[PDB]
Amino acid sequence: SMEQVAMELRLTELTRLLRSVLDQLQDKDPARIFAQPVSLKEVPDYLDHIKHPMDFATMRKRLEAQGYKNLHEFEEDFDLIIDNCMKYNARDTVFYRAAVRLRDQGGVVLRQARREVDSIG
Repeated sequence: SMEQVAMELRLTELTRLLRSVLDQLQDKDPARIFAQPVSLKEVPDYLDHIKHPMDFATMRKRLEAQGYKNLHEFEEDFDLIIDNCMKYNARDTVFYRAAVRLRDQGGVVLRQARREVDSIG
């Protein structure tokens, strides 16, 4: 149909917007602490602690498969990165502190992306 195609143009545009948003969030992690999944070779017990692991490479795979239907789903994944980190790592660690900074600096980006998604539809 002509409709399914119009839909597909929107999703493709959402994917385009979310790609830019993801790039902006990941620039707030210059140490690349959240770039890749936590290694299960190097942290073998990780899944006993964290039931739903997330990282920026994994979000990118989903993004490029146009696997995010709305901003809410995207945000859910970004919040997993931060929240997983703040549970697994203690307050006095470079990892916890990196998550706090990512959360705080990401808020600004996410606030404007919400306005843009509502605005552009």
